[PDB]
Amino acid sequence: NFNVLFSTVFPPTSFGPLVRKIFVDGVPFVVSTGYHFRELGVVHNQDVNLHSSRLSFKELLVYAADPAMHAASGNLLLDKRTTCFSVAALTNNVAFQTVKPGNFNKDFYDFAVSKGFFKEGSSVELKHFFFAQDGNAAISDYDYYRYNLPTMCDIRQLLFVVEVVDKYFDCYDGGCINANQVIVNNLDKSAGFPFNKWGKARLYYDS
Amino acid sequence: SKMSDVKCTSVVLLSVLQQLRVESSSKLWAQCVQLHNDILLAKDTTEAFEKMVSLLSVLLSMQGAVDINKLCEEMLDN
Amino acid sequence: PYPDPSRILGAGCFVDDIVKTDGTLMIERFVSLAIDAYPLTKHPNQEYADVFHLYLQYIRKLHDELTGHMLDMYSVMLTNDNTSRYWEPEFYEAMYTPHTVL
Amino acid sequence: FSSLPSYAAFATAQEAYEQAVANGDSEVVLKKLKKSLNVAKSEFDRDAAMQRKLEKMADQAMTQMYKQARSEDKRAKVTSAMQTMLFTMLRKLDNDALNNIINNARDGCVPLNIIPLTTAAKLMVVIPDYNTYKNTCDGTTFTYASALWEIQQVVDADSKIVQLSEISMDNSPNLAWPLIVTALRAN
Amino acid sequence: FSSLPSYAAFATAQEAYEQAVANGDSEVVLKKLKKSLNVAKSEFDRDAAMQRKLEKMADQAMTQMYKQARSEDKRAKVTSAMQTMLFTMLRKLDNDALNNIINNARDGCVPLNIIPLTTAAKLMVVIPDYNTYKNTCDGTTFTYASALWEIQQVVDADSKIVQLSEISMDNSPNLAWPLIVTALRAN
RNA sequence: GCGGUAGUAGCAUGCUAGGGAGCAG
RNA sequence: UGACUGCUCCCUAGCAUGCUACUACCG
Repeated sequence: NFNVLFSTVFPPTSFGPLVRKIFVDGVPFVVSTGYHFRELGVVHNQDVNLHSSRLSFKELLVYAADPAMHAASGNLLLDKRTTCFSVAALTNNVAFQTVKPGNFNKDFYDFAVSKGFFKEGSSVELKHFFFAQDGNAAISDYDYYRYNLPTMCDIRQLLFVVEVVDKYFDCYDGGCINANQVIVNNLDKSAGFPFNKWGKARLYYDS
Repeated sequence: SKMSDVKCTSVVLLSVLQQLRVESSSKLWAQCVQLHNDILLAKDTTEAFEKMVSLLSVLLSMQGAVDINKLCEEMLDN
Repeated sequence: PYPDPSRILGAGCFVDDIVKTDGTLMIERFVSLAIDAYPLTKHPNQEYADVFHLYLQYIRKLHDELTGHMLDMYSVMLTNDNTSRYWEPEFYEAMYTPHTVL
Repeated sequence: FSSLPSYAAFATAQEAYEQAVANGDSEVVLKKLKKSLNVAKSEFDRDAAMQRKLEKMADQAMTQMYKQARSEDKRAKVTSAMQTMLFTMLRKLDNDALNNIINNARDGCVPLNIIPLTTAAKLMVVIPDYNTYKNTCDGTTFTYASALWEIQQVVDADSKIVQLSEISMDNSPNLAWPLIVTALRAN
Repeated sequence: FSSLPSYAAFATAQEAYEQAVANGDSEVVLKKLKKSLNVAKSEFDRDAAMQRKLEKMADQAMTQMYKQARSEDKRAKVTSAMQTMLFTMLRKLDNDALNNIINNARDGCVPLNIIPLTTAAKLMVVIPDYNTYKNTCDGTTFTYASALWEIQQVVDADSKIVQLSEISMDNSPNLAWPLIVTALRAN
């Protein structure tokens, strides 16, 4: 609660991952070995090795998901469409994505009309459609995070509300489970950022 | 019944326009999307018709595109 | 519970291609849509029940179209065994009666 | 299922046993006849259901393949289907402005930009022959899309300005004909 | 299903018993026939069932091991792809400015948000309209992030080249406005 | 004379696995 | 380019259980 209030004074470029240079078989990398939160302060990693031999599969997975290399091997970007902080551009072009309209089922509409539907003055009419969007819609929708402001709370009252909420959440049980007890449905869905160039979640849950 | 007909016709017209690679011109695509979204939200059946005329003018002012005359001789539009 | 009739009709009339505009390829869409729209028959307003009845008639029409439309050019003969259950209200009435049959 | 050897054997056994029993006889003959009959009856009864399951399964498979072929066919004619459907609905709408502009485009008089709706803004059309000019443009006013417009400029294929008084029946056929009228919407 | 170990004994016993039956001998030979054939079929039963169970078990095992091998092959190829991507993106780190700002740190750690801000070679700017344009990147060289940049290219939302001579107040409404400006670090 | 056991066929019940679709937050 | 959950319907394959039936062995 106090960190939230005190973090509004310091510059906004000193928050986020902290990176440094490590060596793998004499070649230099750039990896993240900590974080600087606005709420939790400075956090340092516990198992970091600078000099190492050729890396394994899970190390590859960890280093391919870190934004450090992607941000450090990209161009600077100054975007004036939004007021949110911008880091880098990964390519030399900006992608504009549109949304297409729907498809019309004419047979069903004719069948419904031939049975006394959609007459004037009726109490049943169509008001659900597929709406189309232009090129600059994704960024315009992302720009709605400007409504999120830093908020300080009344701590002596939150510390009691949390007890009451915990009383509400009392009839269940939980804990940690092993990797062979995890249930996943529809393993044919997308996997994330770097990973959607090589397969779905099935590839990574099988490999 | 004269309003749902024009909304369905507008949906079909926007689909036809999208099939002709219109979204490769940002200004034209933005205007078409605005018109199509405005027709579906209409409440009276005069503004919808003028917007429909404006939207159909986009398809008519493309020379190669489609054949107006063949598509009018197939027991279709007069 | 009952939904908004406009939502059901809009789901009927506006789709993504191949998923509809040819009902015979997917008749199980309208069965689910009629399951969702069953409790509209107890509403005091009259069009609300007409939605459910229209869905049932469309399902029957689609089945008849499929059977005849397949018997004509090809010579495969179809049967109507335990298929008429989908255009009678007793299959849908059992989904809102307590006795969890699945 | 009367086209299998099992049916023939079962039928012959049934007839023989029935005739022997109706004639009247002892116990051992009945026991032997039923012992030789029941095996054939089971032989018939197994295939009587196996054939039905095979036939219905084959019918379902042919149904599924027809559906797949039809979907693959349907998803390959969408442009023509959509254009035909759109013009059918445009017929059914039956509006005067839409009919006017569709006939005008069908005869050759198409616009060059989006038709404006305000009391201002410019509209440009192409008039390829004298008959279209006679029908639409009379005087200094322009009738298009069930509206009224005021001519302010005429440009030819050579981009030279042509005054309104110049255009006439016999005075026209010495000109670059694809004219371009630019007008504004009358109040 | 026809050359099982017990098949020879079963068939030979059946043939001998039925030959004895066709010989028209007494009832004792018939009782012996019945007992021997009953026990022969009983012993053939499990020999015909266990083998069929075992074959299906073996087939399931083969299928599972094949799919395991395929999964291993896919894992190997995805590992190769990830390694290639990492080593390819390594080769653009500009290892002199990065080293110059790393050594200035008191322990080797620096925020990630200031690496592109002080070591990048190219800058990309997206401009909504002309009023914003004339306040950010007016002219041919501008200053941002305490550095000097010089323009190299300007494109529009359709990715077509645009020259700075036509980015004016009068000509503004004739461009796909989400313009993208590319510059290089000066000196 | 009754029961037990071993295969075979039809029918019903609940789970697991695969595929297609619908709704809700 | 396609997120996380929950519920429901349809089709096929396997497993377990139960009902009936047909032969055979044993007492």
